[PDB]
Amino acid sequence: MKLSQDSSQIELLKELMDLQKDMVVMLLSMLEGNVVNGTIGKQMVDMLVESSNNVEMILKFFDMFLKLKDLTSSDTFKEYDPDGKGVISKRDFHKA
Repeated sequence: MKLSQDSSQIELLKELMDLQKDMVVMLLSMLEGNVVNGTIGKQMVDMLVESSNNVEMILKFFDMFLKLKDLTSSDTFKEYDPDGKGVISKRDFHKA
């Protein structure tokens, strides 16, 4: 949330997202031999409920940025201003 409010840190944001992807694939590799009542699943749901707030925030972030690929270029925004490269006055974007 902090690195996205301003520019000149897109590299830091990209490196942070890469580290997060590596962390999530690491903690996902812990469940490749899972059982329906294994201890690793209990430990993982425990560490999830102990940090429900932060994971809820990142889920809201991912949902907000995934509900944008389709909400723009499906109905109206793709034909609002058809000039060429994406040009928007930032006021029609708000209402769109």
